[PDB]
Amino acid sequence: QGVQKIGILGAMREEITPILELFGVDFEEIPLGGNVFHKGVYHNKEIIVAYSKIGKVHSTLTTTSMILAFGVQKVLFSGVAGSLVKDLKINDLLVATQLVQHDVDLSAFDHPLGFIPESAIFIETSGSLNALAKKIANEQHIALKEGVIASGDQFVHSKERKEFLVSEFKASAVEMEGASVAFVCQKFGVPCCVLRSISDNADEKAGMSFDEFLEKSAHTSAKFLKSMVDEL
Amino acid sequence: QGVQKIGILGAMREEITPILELFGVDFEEIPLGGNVFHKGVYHNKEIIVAYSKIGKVHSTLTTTSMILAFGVQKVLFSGVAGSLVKDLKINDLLVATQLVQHDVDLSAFDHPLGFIPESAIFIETSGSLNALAKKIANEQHIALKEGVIASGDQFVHSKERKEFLVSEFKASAVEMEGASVAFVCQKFGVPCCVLRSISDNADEKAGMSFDEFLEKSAHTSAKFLKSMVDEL
Ligand SMILES: Nc1ncnc2c(CN3C[C@H](CSCCCc4cn(Cc5ccccc5)nn4)[C@@H](O)C3)c[nH]c12
Ligand SMILES: Nc1ncnc2c(CN3C[C@H](CSCCCc4cn(Cc5ccccc5)nn4)[C@@H](O)C3)c[nH]c12
Repeated sequence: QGVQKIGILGAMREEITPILELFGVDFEEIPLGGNVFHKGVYHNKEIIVAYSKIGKVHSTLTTTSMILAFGVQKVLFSGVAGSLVKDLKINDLLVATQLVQHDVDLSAFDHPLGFIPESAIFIETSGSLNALAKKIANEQHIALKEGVIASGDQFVHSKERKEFLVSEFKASAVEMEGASVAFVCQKFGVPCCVLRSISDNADEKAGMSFDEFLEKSAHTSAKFLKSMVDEL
Repeated sequence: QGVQKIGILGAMREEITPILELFGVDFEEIPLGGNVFHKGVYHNKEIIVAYSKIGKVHSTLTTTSMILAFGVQKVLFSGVAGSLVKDLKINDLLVATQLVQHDVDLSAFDHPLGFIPESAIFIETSGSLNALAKKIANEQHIALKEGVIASGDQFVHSKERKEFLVSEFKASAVEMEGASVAFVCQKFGVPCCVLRSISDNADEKAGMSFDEFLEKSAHTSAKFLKSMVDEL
């Protein structure tokens, strides 16, 4: 066969700190393109862990580097997100079934919001990996929700923008990287799963909530991602 | 030494059509990551030409592929842009001295607009290449302006947004790819030059102006880019 190569991504250092700790193996640090890639071996799999830095351009770059420079065959994203829906509470886990770039606007040419020519509004993630997540969550009695994640280059902290994301895209959560990660994976034909744990409610108090819950929510997502890797 | 490898990028097919025609050499078409790369030889240089598709994620991906998969040592971008200033008229050429992602908003954490932690508001391009552009333009009696280009994932078509770009960033032109291209190049240590020819005034009539002038403005930029490659 060959050794399975798995890319594991967060956006912030804080999102990968628990990943590195939970896997508990020795990592070689490899610098490339302004990122540091942590390369280790775990259960007949080569794991490549990195944080991209915040936002769409950073995450697009890092995902592309993982695929081209490190030859990863799957990409799993773990991090935190803002909730857009009452039933997604602080610390809850969501797997993204589709993602959208919510800040894309070519409406001057009568395109729907989120749409770019030669692409699509919604980007799909891996059905087989999302099925695995649901199977594991049910076995461990973990509430795992699934839904649309909206990604953009703004930290959302207003009722008005939240309501737009729900009305326009039927999104359940908001972040700044998932859509770009999933997009790159789609372009290269690489299976992708995007996991997020809720850190805030994307409202006027979101900054304070985020600062309070980043560590715990990052750990929650990281722990679940590790449980998926254990089944690959 | 080794043969010099030069990446040449546009955002739309229409921006690279004149590039391919003007170089007038045979190109091998190579598919990778949802892009088609046109690889040819020109004056002891290997030229790799592609259009990224529109926007920040597309252009980030394609630039990263050029660098990692095709080993380019310089990246020259050619295309069209909206003017933000009275002295930049339809068809005029601008070289970007710095670029900004104008739609980035982490103001909830008291960051200035355009700023992301572990990055900067303004991304620099290559002084040596920008000096070459100015030298050539002066020899050929071509008006070449220089200034800040703002990039975002929206087509700008309003007085209100234009004025924001000028007030916030002192930008001279607006487009959807330059900042992401220049950013990737900065992260990999690859010299970058971003050239744009004006297609519209980024106002309420911008869509109609763009459709009218895309071909001519794309050609103007392409011709100038070729004149730079002739001096590399
Ligand atoms: N309501 C919401 N809207 C949009 N996205 C989210 C997220 C998910 N993440 C989280 C992250 C948001 S931006 C965080 C910026 C944090 C920060 C950190 N520093 C200081 C600093 C600077 C450089 C290096 C290290 C720290 N200054 N600002 C960004 O990566 C997106 C969760 N809730 C969201
Ligand atoms: N005022 C302005 N604001 C922002 N950017 C600009 C630009 C520069 N370019 C140009 C380009 C803008 S988006 C163009 C979309 C054109 C289009 C083309 N099609 C049909 C189509 C679909 C698929 C494949 C081919 C054609 N539907 N829409 C995008 O690449 C940015 C010039 N003026 C600007």
